Amino acid sequence: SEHETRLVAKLFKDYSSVVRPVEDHRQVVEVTVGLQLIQLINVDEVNQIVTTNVRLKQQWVDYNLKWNPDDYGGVKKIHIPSEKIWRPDLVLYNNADGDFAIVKFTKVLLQYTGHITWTPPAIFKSYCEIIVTHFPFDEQNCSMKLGTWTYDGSVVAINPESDQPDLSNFMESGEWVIKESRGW
Amino acid sequence: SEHETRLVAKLFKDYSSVVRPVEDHRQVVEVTVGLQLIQLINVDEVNQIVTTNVRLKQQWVDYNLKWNPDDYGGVKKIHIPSEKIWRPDLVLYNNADGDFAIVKFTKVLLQYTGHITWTPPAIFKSYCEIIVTHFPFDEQNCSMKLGTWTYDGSVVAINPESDQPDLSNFMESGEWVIKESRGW
Amino acid sequence: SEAEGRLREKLFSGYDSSVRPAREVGDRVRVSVGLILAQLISLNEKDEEMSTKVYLDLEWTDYRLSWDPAEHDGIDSLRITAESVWLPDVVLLNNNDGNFDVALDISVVVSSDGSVRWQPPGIYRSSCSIQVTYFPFDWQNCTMVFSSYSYDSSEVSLQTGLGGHQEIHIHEGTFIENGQWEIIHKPSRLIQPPGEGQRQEVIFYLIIRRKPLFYLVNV
Amino acid sequence: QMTQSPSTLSASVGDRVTITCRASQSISSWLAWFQQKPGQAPKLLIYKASSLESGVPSRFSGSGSGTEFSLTISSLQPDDFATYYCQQYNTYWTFGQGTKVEIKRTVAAPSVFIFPPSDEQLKSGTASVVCLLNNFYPREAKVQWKVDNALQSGNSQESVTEQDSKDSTYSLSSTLTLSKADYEKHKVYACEVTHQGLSSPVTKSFNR
Amino acid sequence: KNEELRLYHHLFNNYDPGSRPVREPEDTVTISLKVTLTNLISLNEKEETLTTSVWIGIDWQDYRLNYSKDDFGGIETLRVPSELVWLPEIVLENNIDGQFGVAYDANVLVYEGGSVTWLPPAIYRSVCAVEVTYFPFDWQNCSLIFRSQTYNAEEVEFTFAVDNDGKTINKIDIDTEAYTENGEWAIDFCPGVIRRHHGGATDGPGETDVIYSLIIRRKPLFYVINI
Amino acid sequence: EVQLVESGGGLVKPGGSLRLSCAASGFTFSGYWMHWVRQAPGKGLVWVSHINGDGSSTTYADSVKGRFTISRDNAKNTLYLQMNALRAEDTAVYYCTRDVGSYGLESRYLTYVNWFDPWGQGTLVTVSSASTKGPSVFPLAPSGTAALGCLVKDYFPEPVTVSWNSGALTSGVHTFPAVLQSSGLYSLSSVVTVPSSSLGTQTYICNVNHKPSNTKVDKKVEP
Amino acid sequence: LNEEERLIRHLFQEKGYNKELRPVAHKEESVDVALALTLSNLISLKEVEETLTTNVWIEHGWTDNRLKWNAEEFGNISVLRLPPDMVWLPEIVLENNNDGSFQISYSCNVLVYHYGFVYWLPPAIFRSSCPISVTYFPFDWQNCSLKFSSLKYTAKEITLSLKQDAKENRTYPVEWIIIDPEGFTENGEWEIVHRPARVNVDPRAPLDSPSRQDITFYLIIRRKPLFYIINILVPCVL
Ligand SMILES: *[C@@H]1O[C@H](CO)[C@@H](O[C@@H]2O[C@H](CO)[C@@H](O[C@@H]3O[C@H](CO[C@H]4O[C@H](CO)[C@@H](O)[C@H](O)[C@@H]4O)[C@@H](O)[C@H](O[C@H]4O[C@H](CO)[C@@H](O)[C@H](O)[C@@H]4O)[C@@H]3O)[C@H](O)[C@H]2NC(C)=O)[C@H](O)[C@H]1NC(C)=O
Ligand SMILES: CC(C)CCC[C@@H](C)[C@H]1CC[C@H]2[C@@H]3CC=C4C[C@@H](O)CC[C@]4(C)[C@H]3CC[C@]12C
Ligand SMILES: *[C@@H]1O[C@H](CO)[C@@H](O)[C@H](O)[C@H]1NC(C)=O
Ligand SMILES: *[C@@H]1O[C@H](CO)[C@@H](O)[C@H](O)[C@H]1NC(C)=O
Repeated sequence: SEHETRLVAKLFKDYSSVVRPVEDHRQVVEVTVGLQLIQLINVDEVNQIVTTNVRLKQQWVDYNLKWNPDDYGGVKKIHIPSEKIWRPDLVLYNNADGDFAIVKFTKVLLQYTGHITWTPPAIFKSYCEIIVTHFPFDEQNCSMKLGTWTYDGSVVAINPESDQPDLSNFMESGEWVIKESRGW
Repeated sequence: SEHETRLVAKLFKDYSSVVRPVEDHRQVVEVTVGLQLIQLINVDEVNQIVTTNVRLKQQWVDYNLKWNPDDYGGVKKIHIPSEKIWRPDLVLYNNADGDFAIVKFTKVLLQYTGHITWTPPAIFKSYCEIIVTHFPFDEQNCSMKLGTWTYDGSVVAINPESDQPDLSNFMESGEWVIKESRGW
Repeated sequence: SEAEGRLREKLFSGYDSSVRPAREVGDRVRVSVGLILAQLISLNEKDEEMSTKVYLDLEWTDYRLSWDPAEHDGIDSLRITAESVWLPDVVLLNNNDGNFDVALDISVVVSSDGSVRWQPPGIYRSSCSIQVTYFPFDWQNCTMVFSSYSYDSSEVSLQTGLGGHQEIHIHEGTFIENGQWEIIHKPSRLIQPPGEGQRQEVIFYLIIRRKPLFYLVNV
Repeated sequence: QMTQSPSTLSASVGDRVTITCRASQSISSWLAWFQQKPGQAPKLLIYKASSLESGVPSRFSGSGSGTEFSLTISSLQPDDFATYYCQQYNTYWTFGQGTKVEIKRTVAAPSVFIFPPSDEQLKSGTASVVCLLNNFYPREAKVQWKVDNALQSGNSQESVTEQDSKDSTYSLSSTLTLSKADYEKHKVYACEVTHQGLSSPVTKSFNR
Repeated sequence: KNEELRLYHHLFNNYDPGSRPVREPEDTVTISLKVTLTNLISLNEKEETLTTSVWIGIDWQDYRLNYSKDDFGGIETLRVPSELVWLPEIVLENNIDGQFGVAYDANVLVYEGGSVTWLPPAIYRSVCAVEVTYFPFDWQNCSLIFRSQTYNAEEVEFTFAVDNDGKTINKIDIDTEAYTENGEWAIDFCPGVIRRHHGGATDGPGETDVIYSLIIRRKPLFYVINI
Repeated sequence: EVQLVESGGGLVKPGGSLRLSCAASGFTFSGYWMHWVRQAPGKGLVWVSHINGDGSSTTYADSVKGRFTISRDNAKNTLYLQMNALRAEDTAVYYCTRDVGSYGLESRYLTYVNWFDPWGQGTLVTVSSASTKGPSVFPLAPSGTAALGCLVKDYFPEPVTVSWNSGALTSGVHTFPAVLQSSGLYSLSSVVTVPSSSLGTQTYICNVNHKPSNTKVDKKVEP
Repeated sequence: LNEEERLIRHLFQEKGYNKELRPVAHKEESVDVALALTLSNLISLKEVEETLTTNVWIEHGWTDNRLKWNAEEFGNISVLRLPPDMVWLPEIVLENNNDGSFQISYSCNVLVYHYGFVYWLPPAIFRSSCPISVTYFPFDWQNCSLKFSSLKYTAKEITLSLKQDAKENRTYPVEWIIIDPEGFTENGEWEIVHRPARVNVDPRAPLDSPSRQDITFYLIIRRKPLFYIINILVPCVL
C-alpha cells in the first residue's frame, strides 16, 4: 500500500478545492446526477413536508486527479475524503425544514482517468403541495428540485444519470405506493 | 501569566496524549473516581432509563506534567484544557440512549506535583431494571456502572474516592427520595 | 485596516488565551457579571425548568491586551473574536439540559486600558423547583446561578455588574413580555463561599407570578 | 539538477526566442522564470511554469511540466535583452545557470593590438603583456599566447566587455603576467586569434 | 523513557491511515465481526424505529502495525486513538435517523503480530417494518445490516468471530448476567448471515454485508390488562 | 508598495563573521516565508537560506549548512542572516526576497508555490584577506586605427573611476570589468580607439580615482 | 482553470488578504451591507410554543476593494466562487430567534465580481419568536417579525441597508420580502397579507451598541379558518 500513499501525496501537493476541476476556465464542468430513493420516511400533510432517505450519486471528471497505474504499482482506483476535493454544491431548492446541502461527507471513489463517483446519503425534507381533496384516497405528486446553488450553467452543467430515479433498493412503505417516478 | 505562559509552553513542547502517563510501562495508572449526583432528572419506567445530572471527579498523576514552582515565579497550580492531555476513558457501561463517555471537556486543575483533578459534568442515561409491582409505592435500585472502556486493570487501575456517592450538592426531587446510595 | 492589523499582531504575539491573566502569582481577576433578559421563553412545570433568552454582560481586565492609542493611529478599542482572548469559564451551574455555555461566542470589545467587555447571547434552560401548592394562582422563584466552572475564588473573583443596580436589566421597549408570567422582582446577588476549591456565585433571581385567566375560563 | 539551454542567444527586435530548461527529476510545475538585467535585481516573470506576473508584458509565455519546461518571447524588444534564470523547488530551491539574450548584428572583423610591459613595471621585477581584440562579433573562441612559438597556458587572464550601446560589438583582453627574469629570458611574444570573422588565424607578434 | 512512546513512534512515524493494509491492490482485508447487544431500548411502532444499544467487535490484521514484545520491553498491547489507524468504516446501512457511525470513538488496541482490535459502542436507530396483523399479540423481525461505507467486497470482506472453543458466533452476542430484558419485548432469536451479491460480470465489483435478524416477541400484558 | 532594503555588507576578512539585515515594508512581514539568495560576481543566482513566517523552520544550502543562521524579527519587520567561518567563495551580492506562494498555507485552499516576486537591490559582501592599496597607472601606447589608454593595476577594493578633462568629451570611453588576480588585487585597462591623425596637436591626460585608498592620479601620457 | 488559480493566488497570496480585517481604508469608516430576504416557504406558526418556522434565502451584498481585479489581465474572468470562510463576512444573525440558532444554515460560496462586489445568498431555516394574539382565534391575524442585526459588528463598523433594484434606469429600495410568484407554495393555514421590510435605527442607543441598527422583515399573516370552522365551530355551535 506504499504506492497508494505515494500517489495520494503526489495528487494533493498542487491541488486546490476552490478551483473548478477542468483544464481551462472557459470550459464547463460536466456533472452527472442520479437519485436513489432508499425509503419514504414520512408525509406530513399539515406542514406539507415529505421526508425521504436518499443517496445522491454524483459523477464528474477531475482534470488534475489523474495518474498512470503502471507508475504506481497498478493502482487503478482509490478512495479520497470528499472534503479534500472540489465538489458540486447541489442544494435541494424546495427543502422544507431539513438540510439544504449534503452534510454527510463520505469518501469519493477516484479512478486513474480522473473520474470521481461520490454517493453521499441524505435525509431530504422537501416541501410538497398536498391536495387533501380526495383524502384518504388522495394521490400526491411530490418533487425534489436539485441544483448547484452558486454555480450557473455556464460554469457547471448538471445532467440526469437516468430518466427515472433509482428505486432498486427502495424499502416498502406501509402508507404509500409510488406509481410513477421521473427526473427532468 | 508570563510565567504560566512559559510553563505551559514548556510542558506541552514534546508531550504525548496517546501513551499512558507513567515513567515506565509496567506501572499502573492509579485513578481515583468519585461520582457526585447533582440532580435526579427523570425515571422513565416504560423504557427503563434513569436520567441524572452528575459530576465525575477523576484524579490521577501525570508523570510528565511536573515543574518546580521556583523556576516559574512560584506558580503551584494551573488550569489547562482537558483535550490536550491523556485522560482515562471512563464509559458508562449500562448507558441506554445517552452519551457513553464524557463529552463536556472542562479544564483540568494541574498541580506542580503532576496531580490532575478533572471534574467534568455529564447527563447519565442508564438502563435500570424497573420493578412496577408496588407502583406508586415502589422502591427502585438503579446502578451506574463505570469503567475504562479500552484499558484493563493491568495498565489502568480505578479506585472509588469514597464508599458513597457525594450527595452534598444534590437538589431535592419532587418525585423520589434516595433511601440509600453506595459505590462498589 | 492596516493599522488595526499591526495592532492585533502586536497584541497577540506571545499571547496564550488558555492562561489566566495574572501579572503576579496570587493576583485575582475581578469579573463583573450582569444579565439582560431578552425573553422569558417559558417555565415548564412538567420538566421543572425555566427557559430564557439572555445576554450576559461580563467585564474584566486583561493587562496583556493594553496599548497606547497614540502609537497606533488613535485606535482606542478593538472588536476581537472571543476565542482569541482569555475568557473566564463563567457558566450556568444550575442548567437543566446539560448545556453550560453560551449560544454564540461572538466578539469581545477590548479597550486600550486592557478592559474587556463581552456580551454573548445565551438560550438557557435552568432548573427551577416548582412550588405547586397554589397552582395556577402561584408565584415561582426561579434562579440562574452563574459561576466559573474551574477557577476558584483565589484565582477569579466575581461581582455583580453595575456602573449600583443589582438587578436583571430589562430594556423597556424591546422586551418580549411573556403571556403567562409577570415579573415581580428581578434582583442579582453575589454569594460568597461558606466560610482552595471555594467559588463565589452570581445568582439572578426571577420572582414571577402566573396570570391564571386561562384556568379561570377553562376549569 | 537543472540544465538550461542555450547558454547564449543572439537575436534582434521582432524575432521569436525560446529558452529551454530541463530537470533531472520530475518537478511537476514548481518552476519560476526570472529576468535580470545588468546592475539590477532579478525580476520574476513567470511562476508555476505558466503563470505570468501581474505587471509583466504579455509577450512572455511559459509552458512545460515534469522535467521539460520552456520560456518563449514572441517579439523581442530593447528591454528584453537580459539574463533569464529558471528556479525549481522539490525540497530546497535550486536556480538554473542563466541564459543571456544579446542583440544580433552583422559580423565585424576584430582589431588586434599587443602592448609590451612599461619600464616602470619592469623596474619592480614583474611584467604585464596585453593582447587586445576590439570590435568583433560574435563571441567565438579565444586568443592563444605564443612565447618564441611556444604555447602558454594557466598563466594568462581574460577580460570581456558587455555589448556596446551603439555598435553592439565586443572587446576582449588577454593579460599575461610574468616575472622580470622570465620576461627577459625570451624575446618574441605573440597572440594568435582564431575567430570566424577572420580569413585565417591572425598572429600578431613583437620582439623585445 | 517509556517503551510505549518508543513503540508508538516506531509504528506511526511513517504510516498512512487512508490506505488499506494490503501488500497488493487486488488483495482483500478480512474483518472478523461480532455484535454484542446490551439493551433493546425500544421499538417505536408509529415511526417503525428500533432503538438498541450495542458494541461492535472488529478485528483485523495490519502488517504495517506489526511488532514483537521482545524489542519493546515486553509490551503486548498498545492503545491508540482510532483516528490514527486505518479502519474498515463499518456503518449500519438500514438506520432511519441518518446516524451511520458509532456513538463513541474508543481507542483501538494494537497487539503484537499486527492484530488490530476496535470495540466501539453505539446507539442505533434502525428501520423495522412493523407487521401489525396480530398486534398486540405480535412478533417482529427487525434487521441490523452492517457494511463498509467505502470498500467493495474485493477490498474488504467479513467473517464472524469465533468463541474460545472455536465455534463461530453467527449471531448477536448477549451477556446473560448484565442483560436486562426490555419491559415489552423479549428477544427470541438473533441469527446472523454474511451475504455477498452483485458478483456477476454485468454487476461489476462484488458487494457484501452482514445482516442480523432480531426475532423479538411482544409481552402483551399491558394491552391485556388495560384495554 | 512592497519594498525590501538590505544592509550590513562590506569587506570582511576570511574566518570572520558578518550580520546581514533586510528591512521590509508594504506588506505583512510575518505572513511570508523569506529567502536569502546570493549571486557571486559574474555568476548565476544561488539560493542561500529560507525561514518560515514565525521562524520555527529554517533551511540552508549545503555549503552554508553549519555556518549560517537565518532569523527574523516581525515586530521590527527585519530579516537577519548571521554568517560565520566566511571564505573567499562567499564573496557575493546577497538578496533578501519574499516567497509570495507561502502566504495563507494554514488554510486548506492554498498550496505552496515558488514565487520569489519582490527582490531588494542587494548588498555586497567581500570576503578577502587583502588590504586597501591604491592603483598603479601605466601607459598603454601604440607600437588602421590607433588605440591607446591607461592600465590601472594592483588596486583593492572596487570601484575605480576614470575621467578625462572633467567630462569634456562625450564618446570614446572604453573601460573593461576588473579581473581578480591570483594575488587578490584587481587590474583593468581603459582605452580609446581613433584614427592616427591626432598625434601631434593635442595634449591629453588620464585621471584615475580610487576612493578607498584616497588615490587621485592624473597621469600624462606623451611620446 | 489556470486563470482563476492565478487570480485567487493574486488576490489572497500576492496582496495578503486578511479576512479578520474589514474592507475599509481607515477604522472610522463603515462597511455598507445591503440585505434582502426571499421567503422560500412559511413552514409553520406554532401557537402553543409561539414560534414561527420559516425557510429564507438571505441576499447579502457588500463591497471588498481588496477583491478587485482587471478582467482582461485574468482571461476575462468576471466572477469568482469562493468558500465563505476565505473572505471577510458581515456576520448577520437573527436576533429574535427563540432556539439559539442565530446563524444561517448552509454557508454557501460567495460570488465575487471583478469590480469588488461580494454577493452571498445563504439559505436558512429559522425558528423565531412570534407572540400570539388569540383574541379573534380562529378568525385571527398574526404579526410576526424576523429581526436581523450583527452582534460581532455595530453601527460604527457596518451600516445595514436594504437592497436596491432598478427599473427604467431608476433605482428604488426593496422594502418587502421577495416571493417568487410561480415557485412559492402558500402555507396550508396562513395567507400572507403584508410583508414589509424596514431599517430600524434606535437614536437613543450609542453608535457602538449592537442594538443601534437592525433590518426587520415583517409577516402579517391571516389564518385560513376553514379547518377550524368545519371541524369545531359548526359542530360546537349547532
Ligand atoms: C427475517 O428476515 C430475514 C431477512 O429478510 C429473513 O431471511 C431471509 O429470508 C428470505 C426468504 O424469505 C431469503 O431469501 C431466499 O433465499 C433463498 C436462497 O438464496 C440463495 O440461493 C438462490 C438460488 O437458490 C440465489 O438466487 C440467491 O441469490 C442466494 O444465493 C432463495 O432460494 C429464496 O428464493 C425463493 O423465495 C423467494 C421469495 O419467496 C422467491 O422469490 C423465489 O422464487 C424462491 O421461491 C429466497 O430468495 C433470504 O436469503 C434470507 N436472508 C437472510 C437469512 O439473511 C428471515 O427468514 C426472516 N425470519 C422470519 C420471518 O422468521
Ligand atoms: C348555523 C350555521 C350558520 C353554522 C354555524 C356557523 C358559525 C360557526 C359561523 C361563525 C363564523 C362564521 C364564518 C365567518 C365568516 C365567513 C364569511 C365567508 O368567508 C364564508 C362564511 C364564513 C367562513 C362563516 C361561516 C360560518 C361561521 C363559521
Ligand atoms: C513482525 O516483526 C517481528 C519482529 O521484528 C517479526 O519477528 C515478525 O516476523 C513480524 N510479523 C510477523 C507476522 O511475522
Ligand atoms: C477578452 O476580451 C477582449 C475583448 O474581446 C479581448 O481583447 C481579449 O483578448 C479577451 N481575452 C483575454 C483577455 O484573455
